Amino acid sequence: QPVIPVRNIYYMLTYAWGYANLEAIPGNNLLDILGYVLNKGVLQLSRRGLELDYNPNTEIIPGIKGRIEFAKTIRGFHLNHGKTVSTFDMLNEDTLANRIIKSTLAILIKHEKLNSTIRDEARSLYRKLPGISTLHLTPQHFSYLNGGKNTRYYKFVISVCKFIVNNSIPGQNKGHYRFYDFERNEKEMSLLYQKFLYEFCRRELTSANTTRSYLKWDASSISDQSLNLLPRMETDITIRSSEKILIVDAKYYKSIFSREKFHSQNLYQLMNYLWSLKPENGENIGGLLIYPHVDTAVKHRYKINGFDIGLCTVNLGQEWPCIHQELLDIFDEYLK
Amino acid sequence: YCLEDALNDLFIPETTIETILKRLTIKKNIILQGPPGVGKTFVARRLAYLLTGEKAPQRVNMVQFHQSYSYEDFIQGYRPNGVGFRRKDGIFYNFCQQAKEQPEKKYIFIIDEINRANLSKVFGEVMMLMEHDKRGENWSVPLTYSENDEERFYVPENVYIIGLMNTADRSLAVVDYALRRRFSFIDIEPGFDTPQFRNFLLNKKAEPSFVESLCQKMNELNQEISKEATILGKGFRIGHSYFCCGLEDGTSPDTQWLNEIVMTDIAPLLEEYFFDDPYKQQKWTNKLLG
Amino acid sequence: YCLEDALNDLFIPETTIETILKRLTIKKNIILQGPPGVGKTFVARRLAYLLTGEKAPQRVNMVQFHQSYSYEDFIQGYRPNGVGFRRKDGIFYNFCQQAKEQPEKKYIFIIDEINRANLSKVFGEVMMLMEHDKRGENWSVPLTYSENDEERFYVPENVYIIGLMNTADRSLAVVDYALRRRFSFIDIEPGFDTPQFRNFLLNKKAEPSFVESLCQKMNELNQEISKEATILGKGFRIGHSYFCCGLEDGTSPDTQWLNEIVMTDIAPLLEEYFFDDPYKQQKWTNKLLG
Amino acid sequence: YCLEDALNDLFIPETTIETILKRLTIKKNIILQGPPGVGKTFVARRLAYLLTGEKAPQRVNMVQFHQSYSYEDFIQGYRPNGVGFRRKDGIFYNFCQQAKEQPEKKYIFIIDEINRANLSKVFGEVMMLMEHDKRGENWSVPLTYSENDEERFYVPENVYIIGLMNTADRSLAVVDYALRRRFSFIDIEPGFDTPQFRNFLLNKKAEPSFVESLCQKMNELNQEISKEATILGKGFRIGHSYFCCGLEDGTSPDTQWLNEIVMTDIAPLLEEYFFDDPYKQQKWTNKLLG
Amino acid sequence: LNDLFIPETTIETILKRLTIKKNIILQGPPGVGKTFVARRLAYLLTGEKAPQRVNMVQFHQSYSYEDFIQGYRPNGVGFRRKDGIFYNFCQQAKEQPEKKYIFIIDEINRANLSKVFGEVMMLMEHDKRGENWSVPLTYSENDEERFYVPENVYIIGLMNTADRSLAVVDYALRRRFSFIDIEPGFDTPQFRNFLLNKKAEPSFVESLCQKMNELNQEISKEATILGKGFRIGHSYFCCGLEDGTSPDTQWLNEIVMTDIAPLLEEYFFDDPYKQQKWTNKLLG
Amino acid sequence: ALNDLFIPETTIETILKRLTIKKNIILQGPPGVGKTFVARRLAYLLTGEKAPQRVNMVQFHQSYSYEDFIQGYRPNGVGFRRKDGIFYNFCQQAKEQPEKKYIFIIDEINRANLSKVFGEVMMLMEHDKRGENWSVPLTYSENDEERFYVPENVYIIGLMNTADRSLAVVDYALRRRFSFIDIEPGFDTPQFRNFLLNKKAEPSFVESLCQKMNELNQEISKEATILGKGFRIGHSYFCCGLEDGTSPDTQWLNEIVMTDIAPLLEEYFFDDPYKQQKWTNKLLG
Ligand SMILES: Nc1nc2c(ncn2[C@@H]2O[C@H](COP(=O)(O)OP(=O)(O)NP(=O)(O)O)[C@@H](O)[C@H]2O)c(=O)[nH]1
Ligand SMILES: Nc1nc2c(ncn2[C@@H]2O[C@H](COP(=O)(O)OP(=O)(O)NP(=O)(O)O)[C@@H](O)[C@H]2O)c(=O)[nH]1
Ligand SMILES: Nc1nc2c(ncn2[C@@H]2O[C@H](COP(=O)(O)OP(=O)(O)NP(=O)(O)O)[C@@H](O)[C@H]2O)c(=O)[nH]1
Ligand SMILES: Nc1nc2c(ncn2[C@@H]2O[C@H](COP(=O)(O)OP(=O)(O)O)[C@@H](O)[C@H]2O)c(=O)[nH]1
Ligand SMILES: Nc1nc2c(ncn2[C@@H]2O[C@H](COP(=O)(O)OP(=O)(O)O)[C@@H](O)[C@H]2O)c(=O)[nH]1
Ligand SMILES: [Mg+2]
Ligand SMILES: [Mg+2]
Ligand SMILES: [Mg+2]
Repeated sequence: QPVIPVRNIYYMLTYAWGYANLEAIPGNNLLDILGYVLNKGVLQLSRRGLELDYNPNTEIIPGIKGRIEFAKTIRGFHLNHGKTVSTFDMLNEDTLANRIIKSTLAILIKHEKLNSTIRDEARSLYRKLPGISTLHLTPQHFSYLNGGKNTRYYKFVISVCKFIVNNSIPGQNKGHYRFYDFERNEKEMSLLYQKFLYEFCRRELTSANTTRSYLKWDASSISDQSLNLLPRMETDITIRSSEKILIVDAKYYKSIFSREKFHSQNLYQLMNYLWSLKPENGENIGGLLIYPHVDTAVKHRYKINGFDIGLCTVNLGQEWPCIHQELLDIFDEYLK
Repeated sequence: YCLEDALNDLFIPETTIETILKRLTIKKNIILQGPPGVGKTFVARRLAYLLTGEKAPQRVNMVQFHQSYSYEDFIQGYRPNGVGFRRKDGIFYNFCQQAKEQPEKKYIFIIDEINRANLSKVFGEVMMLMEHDKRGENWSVPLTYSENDEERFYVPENVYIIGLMNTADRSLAVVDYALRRRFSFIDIEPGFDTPQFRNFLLNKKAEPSFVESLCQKMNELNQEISKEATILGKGFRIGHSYFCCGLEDGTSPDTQWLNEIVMTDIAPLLEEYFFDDPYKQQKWTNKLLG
Repeated sequence: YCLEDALNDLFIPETTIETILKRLTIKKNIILQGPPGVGKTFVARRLAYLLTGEKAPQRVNMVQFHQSYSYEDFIQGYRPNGVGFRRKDGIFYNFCQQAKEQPEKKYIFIIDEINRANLSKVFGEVMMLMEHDKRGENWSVPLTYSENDEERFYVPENVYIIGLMNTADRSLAVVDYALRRRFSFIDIEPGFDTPQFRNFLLNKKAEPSFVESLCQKMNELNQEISKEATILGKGFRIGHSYFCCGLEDGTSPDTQWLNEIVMTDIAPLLEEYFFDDPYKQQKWTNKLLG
Repeated sequence: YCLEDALNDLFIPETTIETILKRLTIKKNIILQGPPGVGKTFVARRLAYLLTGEKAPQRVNMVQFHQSYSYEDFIQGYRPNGVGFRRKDGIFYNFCQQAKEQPEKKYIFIIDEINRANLSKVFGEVMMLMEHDKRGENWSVPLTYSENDEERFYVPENVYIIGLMNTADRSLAVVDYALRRRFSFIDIEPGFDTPQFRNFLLNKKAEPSFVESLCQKMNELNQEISKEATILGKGFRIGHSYFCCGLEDGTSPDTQWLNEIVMTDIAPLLEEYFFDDPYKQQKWTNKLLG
Repeated sequence: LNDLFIPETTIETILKRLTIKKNIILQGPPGVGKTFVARRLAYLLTGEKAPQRVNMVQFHQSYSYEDFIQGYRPNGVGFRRKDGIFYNFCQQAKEQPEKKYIFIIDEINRANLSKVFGEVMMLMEHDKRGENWSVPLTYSENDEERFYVPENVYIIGLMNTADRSLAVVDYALRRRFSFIDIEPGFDTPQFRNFLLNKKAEPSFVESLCQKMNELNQEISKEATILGKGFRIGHSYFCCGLEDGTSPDTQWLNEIVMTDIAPLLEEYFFDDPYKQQKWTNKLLG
Repeated sequence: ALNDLFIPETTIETILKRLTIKKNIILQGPPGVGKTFVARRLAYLLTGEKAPQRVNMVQFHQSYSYEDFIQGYRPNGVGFRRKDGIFYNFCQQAKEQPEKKYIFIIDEINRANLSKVFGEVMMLMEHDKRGENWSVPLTYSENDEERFYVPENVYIIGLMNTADRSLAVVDYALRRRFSFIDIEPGFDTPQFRNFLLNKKAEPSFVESLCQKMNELNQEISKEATILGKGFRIGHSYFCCGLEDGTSPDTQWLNEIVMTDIAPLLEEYFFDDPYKQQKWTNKLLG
């Protein structure tokens, strides 16, 4: 049952979310890492100042505040008991974004398997935010916040809040929670990998242009021009440069972690992407298969059907900088 | 009044201007969405004289929505008189009555920064009636504060409405999809690429190299801005209004003037825009000066 | 009032209008639930004349709800005089009284944008009377502002209530509890894949292949939106009324006419819908242009 | 009034002041952004008399914004005279009427802590009007509470607006970028390493070594603060006012005097700026004293 | 200056700081006599025990600018503009310039201090006091009528340091206020001398300070969560012994379970064992 | 007023003991079980007289207020006049006849906010704190001496609808005082059948109908966390509509299936129509 050290995933999640010292914490497991980011992350915000959104308030008060609503006043006859219905803007920190932080912290404490200090420190924070009201979180709450009015820093911790709630399962007790075994499932780990690269390549490969490209089948059918039944095909990433184009397909498989047979079923998808894609520039066409391995990294090249294709691996579990060096080394070879 | 008079100084292409009148005359309600500094307020007063065909202010009405506008303000509301309250006809209701005095001559109501206010609250009854199809006596409706004696308020056919919603504040964006169908949305570009922008500068004592250098750098920046959508979307890209004004005295444009702009206005804007790494700020700031 | 004049132009199947008339005679409190641009407001005006069988305005009344709408205006309330407060019989109260005179003749009350105001705040006490079973003088009640208990108000059985609600907003996930029990919902499809919508297009000098190509796209696109539930439900999908408009001139349908519609209405709407995935906007917009 | 009267006691360089007066005559709206304790309030009354050139306080109005401030108070709104409510022309409206009487003489409005109040809500109609090229009767606008479209309010050309906004709080920032365009943003620094600040200290019988040592100390500290722009930008850095006042008695600035103020004021500040690091607090606190 | 349990140096520091700066915040945990110092201190600064000059108020989250300075509120006939206390209070000192009038604000941390003060957040500074810096208020009908802080007025702020709110931090207000910490003062003889002048046992007093200080040191151990601001005050011991009940361990045992244990629970929340330890440690 | 009630006899008897003790019951349950009907008849039973006047019924909504309920100041032609409410006036009648039992019916009580409506009186309406001793001056009372006291004769019945998904948590103030009572749909009961047997329904149609609804109601109750038990359909639809002497048969049944039951299934099953059609089919097929 071999897996990646948990700390390294957080780095990939960071690029996945598109935006610190982790050596200090002694808990290798993820929630210890993830909570310490948040627990420190909240405190980092408070230094600068949390978001305060003017919420208009229409209420019945004994006097003039802001703009009086003449209609609701006369209709309810509130003048007679010395009151008016007036609209004014109380400034609160009770916004959806901040409510989510507080509700997330409640979930974090309730998790049964967690560092005690992490749980101790967070309980302070929950008390330190009296005005904010607890909420029962759903993805629909996060859906409303896709507008992204908030600052760039807020979006990072909220992304963490999205990860925690979805990857939280009740355990021994009804109240308490237990963390999901994220590493074991390939699909979510794989979907992380594909998104990890797409945002990563934009950062480092300033030389090349990095875009996801939709592809269209060359087919025509007398039955339907739509071709809906045909598989929808959208590249994982395309990283185009003037001298050479390159398509990459990346996936996480358990079989490859064992140093035997090889799982390369994804390759079957790849040629059709090369085929359906036709470049106006006509500089070259290349493909790449990249997978995660634990122990070591090996690079091969192939000349299959007039295409220059590479199968390669990365030794996750080594260290983040050499991994960062290794990736830049990787794309340097093929992007030429 | 005619198109040649208005379009002398505008930096927007003719293409959109025809697109506006094509969409306007069929649909009668439109929205121009763009970042600040692209002449949204500037074009709007000029357009009104085109459709009327004459430079008349009476057939035009101009307002701004300030996140405190109310149905009492726009249409029908109750105001204190000296001792007791009275019912007051709002401004739009006041405008339509004049507008239906003559169907022949077109009447325009212009709302700057319309996106702010909760439009469902302001319009109320009017949200349905504004549509081109649902106009005239056929779709007459009685209002909330109308008298018990049946008296009905209908949008005249001659009326055309224009709104000017900036695209920077994301929160203040129209999410009333029922309302967003009533209006037609016209994207407006920054206006750098056009020669009509450039000729204005060359006419005002500008070097074509310095001019062509200026647009080259802005277009690079707006692409970097346009690339992101997480925080800074396509709409955030910088307008041309900063460069337009302040040269009337005879101050010719040069790197001194551009450097004053970059340090004073845009560079504060950039650090607020990015607020992640100064190096990206230091990069683009030096690029403009170079 | 012949059905042939009424129902020929309509795009909706004759199947659904029949069911609409069935439940409406039965329960008399009905809601048409669909996205904007499917003719919800359009059908409702015609249906009233169908049931009455004649074109009479008096027997049919129309209103649009909004946040300012209240019990005091709808039913009964006090309006200030120069100083004094005088009670005023409201619309719904006034409308029924006309219906009280003629119990045999069917009377219709049309309420657009009903979700915007809470029914309890406006109707209030009348939600007991409004229900189909609890109608008639047997269930008469004295009103909140009635001077004495002797004066009473009962919904005569003849009135039927129609409510037009749009499933385009996030708030409507929590549908008001009052609507579900007392009104009978009917869903209105966008209705692109219909002969009459096509037959309308073909009659206006349109190529069938260009028309049928369009129908595949709209049916295809709405499927993509309807598949989602988190952000955009089935109720958010596009209506059929962007395409109806703009043909009064006689201008034939073509990609030119279509391109104006997509760019000026449907493209920025998609930007709001698929904000997270800009490329998805490009994916569909280019598809629609083809 | 005269220029040299101000510059005697002013720590800011003249170059920034020249930049200030050049922009302000052009743009007519500005915002001064820096940490607290650098004389934003100090300069603002001084600068006004420079721009007018005459020491007239009647023409200057100075206000401090806050959360409970609105368009009703600022511009126009309905307020109680007594038994009967009246429309109360706000402070800014009254100020503009005074300036209209004397177009030649410049009239200045100074807003302290502008960043707090919801400026979009407060200014509203003014948000468009304030622009330097849109002032005058041509752009006169009817207000929310105006009886008719004919009653319209326009900013005079003479008016100059000055904004004071601290950069210590990132929660409260003028993120409304359209509003950001109207104001020309002028950064201000603490200005420790200046002659005029030191000459004031030396005038108060101070050691030149202690003075030059003092300036060197903070300059390093501010640069350390500016480094961690993610955590603390330049806007958070220490102002000079802690050191300025408190010597009115004639007390000479010995090291003991510095040791008293650091312990009482700057010491807890560093604890908050560095909540996580106790050692870093000890480092810089001890560094100044030793 | 006799029954006060805080050092003469701190009050000597305060009086010079207050006289110079004119605004101060006395911040410390509950039960350290913040109120009694300020009430005593104002009488010192005036020099006479005159209560009309001194007015005290206790802020709370719902307090507003409407209440403090100006506001529209109803008379019998209708609504009017009602001058809040501080406007009324400053007029009182404005009537009599010579004497020193004092205003005390308790539970200051809870409210949005910016919101209530508003206009005076600039004016309160010692240099900008006078007609020259006067400003028209929010609700002032005309610009001509203005409000200015008088020079004689002095403000004292009493702040609970055990309930920090990570909601709004204002470092500009911190410029207005000169912050002075207050220690509980168990070590001070003046607290002990009061009790030894109440027929306490010498060992009983000395062992008590050892007991409480060890608890106080533990609270200040983890600076992020808790600090000197959280640690225990002394004032619980002052009251309840003037009836005539001389000190004894039984008397302390009442206070520990009666008063301190919820505080311990609040501080050492979800850690009963630490409560049992530190609760029981004191009793022995 | 006790001749044919579809509810079992035990519950209606249990309530009578409960009501005479607690005096404040809440009847939960799905819509269409005659919550008003069972409550309305029970009111006559507790009195023992089929008299409407002693009984009063009002429907609460969120905008229902203290002013309507108890005391308000509505304007007359010239000036404002205090106007007695329903409950205030209601008690004045009951005070006349303490020997008799007076009953107040409150529909949709959870929907409205109880506190804003009742105000001061929420303390008194509890069974213990009743009588002249607990009399208090009202909020609008010009004179302190005039007071309002809840007499013992008054009994309060509340109807609350379980069906709504929007409902999340019951009001605290409600729970402390009232005794919640759950009414099952009782679709499978003799008295419901015997009424249907009196009408022209053969035993197979009865057994067919009773069997099918039990299976469907069981499905809704089965997914307890997903859907409350109170979502299960009631029986009132089958009661009404047969007063004309129409024979109940499968031909008649299919109308009610599509008209009333189908939208309710559509509302309850908002996710999968494929699941809905499976259950609609069994009712008829
Ligand atoms: N001469 C000239 N000036 C232009 C042109 N376009 C914009 N401007 C100038 O840019 C400035 C602002 O234009 P404006 O209409 O107010 O832009 P806006 O979108 O309404 N501003 P905002 O979004 O902030 O409300 C004015 O000086 C305007 O005349 C143009 O084409 N020619
Ligand atoms: N000729 C014709 N026009 C139709 C048909 N259906 C809709 N329309 C047109 O679509 C336009 C708007 O219809 P409408 O009823 O207002 O849609 P709505 O549901 O009320 N819109 P909303 O939900 O936003 O309020 C009108 O021109 C209407 O006549 C149709 O079947 N035939
Ligand atoms: N003597 C003298 N004092 C100065 C000078 N500059 C600033 N100060 C002093 O610093 C203090 C604050 O001035 P102020 O404008 O209010 O600073 P601020 O940045 O606006 N503070 P805040 O933002 O918190 O309101 C006063 O003591 C002021 O006199 C100066 O050049 N000379
Ligand atoms: N004699 C004397 N009494 C004190 C001292 N400190 C507090 N007290 C008394 O303790 C009681 C409560 O003080 P209080 O103001 O409520 O505590 P705090 O506000 O939290 O500081 C009052 O009787 C105070 O005078 C002190 O130092 N000396
Ligand atoms: N005879 C009889 N009628 C019933 C029975 N249950 C319900 N009804 C009738 O069903 C109809 C609706 O009752 P009700 O539940 O109050 O309607 P709701 O408001 O929709 O819940 C009324 O005519 C009731 O009297 C019953 O058990 N026996
Ligand atoms: Mg503008
Ligand atoms: Mg409609
Ligand atoms: Mg200042």
